[PDB]
Amino acid sequence: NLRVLLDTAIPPSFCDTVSSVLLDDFNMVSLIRTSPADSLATIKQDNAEIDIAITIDEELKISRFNQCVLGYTKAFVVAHPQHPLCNASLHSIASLANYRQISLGSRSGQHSNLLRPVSDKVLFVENFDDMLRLVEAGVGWGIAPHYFVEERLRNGTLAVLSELYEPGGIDTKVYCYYNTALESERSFLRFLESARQRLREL
Amino acid sequence: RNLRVLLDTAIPPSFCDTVSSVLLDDFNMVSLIRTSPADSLATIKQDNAEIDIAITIDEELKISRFNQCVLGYTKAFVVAHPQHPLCNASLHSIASLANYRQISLGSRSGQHSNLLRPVSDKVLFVENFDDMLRLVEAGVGWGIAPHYFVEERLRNGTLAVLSELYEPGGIDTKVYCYYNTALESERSFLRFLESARQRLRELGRQ
Ligand SMILES: Nc1cc(NCc2ccc(F)cc2)cc(C(F)(F)F)n1
Ligand SMILES: Nc1cc(NCc2ccc(F)cc2)cc(C(F)(F)F)n1
Repeated sequence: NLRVLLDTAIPPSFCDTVSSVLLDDFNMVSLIRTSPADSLATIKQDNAEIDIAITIDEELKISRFNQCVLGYTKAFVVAHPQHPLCNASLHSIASLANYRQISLGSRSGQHSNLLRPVSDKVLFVENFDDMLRLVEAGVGWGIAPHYFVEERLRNGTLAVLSELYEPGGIDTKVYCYYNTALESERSFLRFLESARQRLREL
Repeated sequence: RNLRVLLDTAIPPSFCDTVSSVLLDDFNMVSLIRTSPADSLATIKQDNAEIDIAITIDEELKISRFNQCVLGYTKAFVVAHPQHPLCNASLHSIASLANYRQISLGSRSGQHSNLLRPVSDKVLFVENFDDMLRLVEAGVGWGIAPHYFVEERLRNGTLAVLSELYEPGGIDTKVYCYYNTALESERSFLRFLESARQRLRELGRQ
């Protein structure tokens, strides 16, 4: 009955708030997980037929889809603890362009201004697991969700560079692209109010 | 030592004052310049400007002599005359605004950041927010204004809000602090961030 997309930047607990509420208001609900780079691309395929998409990727004026914001989530710039930029007593973002970045997506296929790699030296990866596997190996630095790096930080396995730029992580809007048709449905509005309220708690 | 600072007209006054008190504490001399967010970044790009810090909502990465950080947040509303067509629609979307005229900031000539770029094809520009609301209240169109600038006109029913579906309670907008690269290695600048940020957080709670 309903098909929903959540990118891998949405913390898992939110994928839970979406499930419980939609299943309450609809008969059948389908869930798909994709990288934030592949989120908007997936819903644009005519054969996809995806009704809702919850992602951080920004892109205004999408056919058949309207946009709104559900809340926020945090993301950190991370690098191997012994990475050079960690040891730099003073941290800056202007300098990161000079080091290799482990980013998402592919070279072919445009990246939104949000996920576009900053560095000239870039190494792409399919998911967040592969990014950290290389970053922990000191290959480079990357931008990951809070929940995806919460443990590796607690255990000193990984460092943070974003504390000067935005302490406590870098707030990222969480957009909800909803098929324009759903706008006239009492069930959908009930989903937003609840989904947003639950998302605030974090 | 001497500091010259720019704050755009989207920064609420309590936000501006909170920044002022901290700069005067950590620096000897401080000067303030106020501009619309559309002209904020443009002003510091002029070499003759000689502006050391610029606090604005405008986005632009890779600025010469300037680095960027986040200082805090502020709220913004889409507003229109209460009897505006879109008001009668109990539920609004952003795809529909493109067909109505927008009262925006900036100039017609001169590139617009992706943030402040007007959304509608029919647009009418204004230099400051006062002129924007003057036209919006006259029903000429809709606009994007800071929370503090329209809080009064909303309480008095003089003006309506269209953004409650998009982002209830206002549209959170990051407030960046563009700082001359030189300040990065100055103990005064770091104390200013640490203090200004802490005070702005406590303030945001209130
Ligand atoms: N590329 C990217 C950007 C994100 N936020 C915007 C941002 C841009 C620059 C910066 F330094 C920090 C954050 C979040 C993620 C994700 F991994 F969390 F999904 N990735
Ligand atoms: N143009 C503009 C954009 C702002 N935020 C980005 C944004 C864009 C669309 C939207 F619906 C909500 C927010 C804030 C302001 C200001 F007046 F508050 F400064 N102006």
